[PDB]
Amino acid sequence: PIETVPVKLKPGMDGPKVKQWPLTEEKIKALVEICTEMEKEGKISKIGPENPYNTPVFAIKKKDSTKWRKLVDFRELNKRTQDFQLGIPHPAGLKKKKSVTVLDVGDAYFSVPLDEDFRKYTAFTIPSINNETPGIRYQYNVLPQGWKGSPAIFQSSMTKILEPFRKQNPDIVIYQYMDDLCVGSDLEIGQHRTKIEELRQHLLRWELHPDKWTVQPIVLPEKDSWTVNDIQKLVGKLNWASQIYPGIKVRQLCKLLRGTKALTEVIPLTEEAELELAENREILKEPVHGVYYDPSKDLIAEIQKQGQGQWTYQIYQEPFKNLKTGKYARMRGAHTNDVKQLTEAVQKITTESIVIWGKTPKFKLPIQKETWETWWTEYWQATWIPEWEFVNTPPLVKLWYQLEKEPI
Amino acid sequence: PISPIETVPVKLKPGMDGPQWPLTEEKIKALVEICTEMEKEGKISKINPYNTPVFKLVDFRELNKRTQDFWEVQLGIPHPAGLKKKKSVTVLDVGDAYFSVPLDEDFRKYTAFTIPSINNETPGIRYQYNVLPQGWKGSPAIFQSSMTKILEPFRKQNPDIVIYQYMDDLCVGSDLEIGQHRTKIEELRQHLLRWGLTTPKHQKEPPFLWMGYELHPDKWTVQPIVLPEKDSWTVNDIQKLVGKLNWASQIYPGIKVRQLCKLLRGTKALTEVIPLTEEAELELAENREILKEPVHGVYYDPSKDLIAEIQKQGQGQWTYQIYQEPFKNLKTGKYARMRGAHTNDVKQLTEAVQKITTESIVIWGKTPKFKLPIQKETWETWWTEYWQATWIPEWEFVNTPPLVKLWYQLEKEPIVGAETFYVDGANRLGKAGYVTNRGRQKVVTLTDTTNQKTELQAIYLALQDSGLEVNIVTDSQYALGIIQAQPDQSESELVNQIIEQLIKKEKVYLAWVPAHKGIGGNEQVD
Repeated sequence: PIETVPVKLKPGMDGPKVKQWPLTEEKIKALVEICTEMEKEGKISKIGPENPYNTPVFAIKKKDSTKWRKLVDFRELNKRTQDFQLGIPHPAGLKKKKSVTVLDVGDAYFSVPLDEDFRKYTAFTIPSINNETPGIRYQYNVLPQGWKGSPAIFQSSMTKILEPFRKQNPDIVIYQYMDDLCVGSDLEIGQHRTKIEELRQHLLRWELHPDKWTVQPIVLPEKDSWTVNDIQKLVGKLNWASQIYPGIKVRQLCKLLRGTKALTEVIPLTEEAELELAENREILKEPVHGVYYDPSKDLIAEIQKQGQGQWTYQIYQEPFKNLKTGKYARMRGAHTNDVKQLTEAVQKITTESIVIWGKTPKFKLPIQKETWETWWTEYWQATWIPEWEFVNTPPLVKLWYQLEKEPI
Repeated sequence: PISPIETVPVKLKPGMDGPQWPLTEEKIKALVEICTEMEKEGKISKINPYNTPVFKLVDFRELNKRTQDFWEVQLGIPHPAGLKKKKSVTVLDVGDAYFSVPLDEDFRKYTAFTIPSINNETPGIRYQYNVLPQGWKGSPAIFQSSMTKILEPFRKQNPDIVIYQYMDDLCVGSDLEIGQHRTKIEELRQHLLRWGLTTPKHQKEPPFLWMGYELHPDKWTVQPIVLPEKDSWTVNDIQKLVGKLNWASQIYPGIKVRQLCKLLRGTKALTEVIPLTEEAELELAENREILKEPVHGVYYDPSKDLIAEIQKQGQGQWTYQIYQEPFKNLKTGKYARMRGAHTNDVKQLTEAVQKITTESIVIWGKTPKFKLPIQKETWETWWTEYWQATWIPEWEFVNTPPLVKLWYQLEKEPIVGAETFYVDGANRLGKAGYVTNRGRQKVVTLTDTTNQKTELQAIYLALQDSGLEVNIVTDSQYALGIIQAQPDQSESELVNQIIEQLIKKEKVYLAWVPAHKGIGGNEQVD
């Protein structure tokens, strides 16, 4: 119980009162077990009905988490917490690094008290199956993991804790987003992992490859003989691409299409169209010019389902002006689980959204809210949780980005 | 009467202030007598600028407006099938116990009210409560929480004794033997009495009234709610009838209300008397037979897992039944569906599963293993290709038709040899037709349409006038997606039309190209 800074909410705003979604028994178990300890360890303490706030609570199983980890959804709260200055700046370098490693340090926060006047808002509730009893509701006396105010207040101490290593190795970058720590260096496999360990040591005592993430290009089909359909489809994508590259020309082709021919019908290419493609192929070899990140604007991340386990995504702030584009292939075993793949993707994207810009993008998910809400947590493995909205993939956005590095 | 329980702090709504009708000499006398009593029992206290109108009844309507908000009392009710069969199950009615819980001294002030005098402008008698006031906002909310603590120890003391809280109710089950169980209820009552929580003289008994449900010992039956038979049916009446009728369709699979609903068409007032049609008299009668019949169910036995099997009562009409032992159902239900703007059965099958899955998780904290009307290839063929993230937990295919399947499947590539129809339609009336590669051609003038309809009809006709295999190229992105989503039911008749026709073919390849562009064929219709 050192001292607490008097944090408050953004003017006018009020504490979250979010529904506690339905939970599996086991999860409940874990939670309850978990929560009792923390209770007796003074971290948290039961509250009454006089506390009308609430935040969702789930339970997850990270990599080695063969036991359940408690996870809270302070997103709503986070949104209502007065901004902060003591907030960590973005070292535009870790992106350029050879390899990165993420570290869960939320634990750190428990050792720091939370203003007695704010605690009411951290209210969360453990529900009982079939409503046998009301839920078990607590509060936080310390800095809760998953809350923004935390890494902010525990900033002064995070520096102190790190400089002896930071100051030590300045050829390695350490970035802290929320509960996490992104650690990057160019040292080879063993030489990195070992240093990490040293770092783990330092902390107890108290992987990524951002280089290989190539924002993929678009590649047009290239058969030796062309059909009416073949053109038509091609032309369609090009006519679309024009929204990114206006130089894309589809005239010398739309010619090859006049007359009411069987789609199956074969058509020979004019040397102009022959060039027109050539010219379009070249325009497509590079990302549209004039794309710069605007930290003042929100980062949007859209995802399309290309099927057969494939998924494409584009992070952008202003439409057609992509900061990055990518494909993602389902994880081993995840076969029969669309939801898993998506939840996996999402993470792997918010991953880079952080490395690169040090902030989470708002997602546009091709899935039904009900479906997603029923199962994501079942495969979520992060301390953070981005923002989302569900959508209806336009058939063309999908057809185009399907054309990316649909490899060789 | 009174309790030694840690009162809870109550504040007024953010920056607000605390809140008498003239009465009969008779209503005064009566109300004064009541209060002197209510006073002595140690409940109220003579005394303050506030006042609430006493009618005995007290109108806190205003107080409550000015009272803070509490944690949501949770209007989510435990469902019989979620009860774990128990050797014994006593049920205590706690109810009046809230008048036993102390009120946050500070707050008490607001509760103030007045008792009229005959000679008005003569001090009537003023009071205020010292414990949770029936009618007050936080009462329920608070009393619960209190109880919860008062049990807590005890619930740990004896683990095999299972308790359920619910308003003025306290269902207590256990696997203890009769007298053995008996005595435990005895200790609980005391524990509660050791705090001011007094319990009955009129002890409740075994067949239980779970609003609608009849909770028996190790099973539950449905207390058949009857159909007010008469020969003078008001509107109100035929509605209320459909109300109970629908409630029924759930645990009684077979109830139908199509023709009873029809009776509602055009109605001009609630009191209107609508003569039932012949089909009305029949349906409404064949429904009196079902309802007579009683239905029993079992309870959750964690020892054996959960299983849910579903079926299609009609397009987008689903019936499910959850059970641990075959024919020994835990619960059953029906999902009459929306008839969305543009759906399909497999998708729909999916949403059925999804709710079940959630419903279960509440009731049991676990999700059921699924038995379903679909070939695994069908599922497979569909979900791996649909544009949307979709999923069904663990399941098995049950072959008890009608089976849900893919009414049709557009081709992946153009059909060779099959005919090709370049279609197009188009002002705030219109036209739409086609021109195949092999000569054929049409067009049609439409009176009263919109761009959409036309386009569609375009494609519609294209399908009318073609063989079992057709190649159709169009430029309506809207039409495209809709169809490319291969839906087997919609809001649009026209769309419905197309689906009909689509099904009709042996092979259909839809192609789409950008409009206005010089795209040949496309520029002819244009």
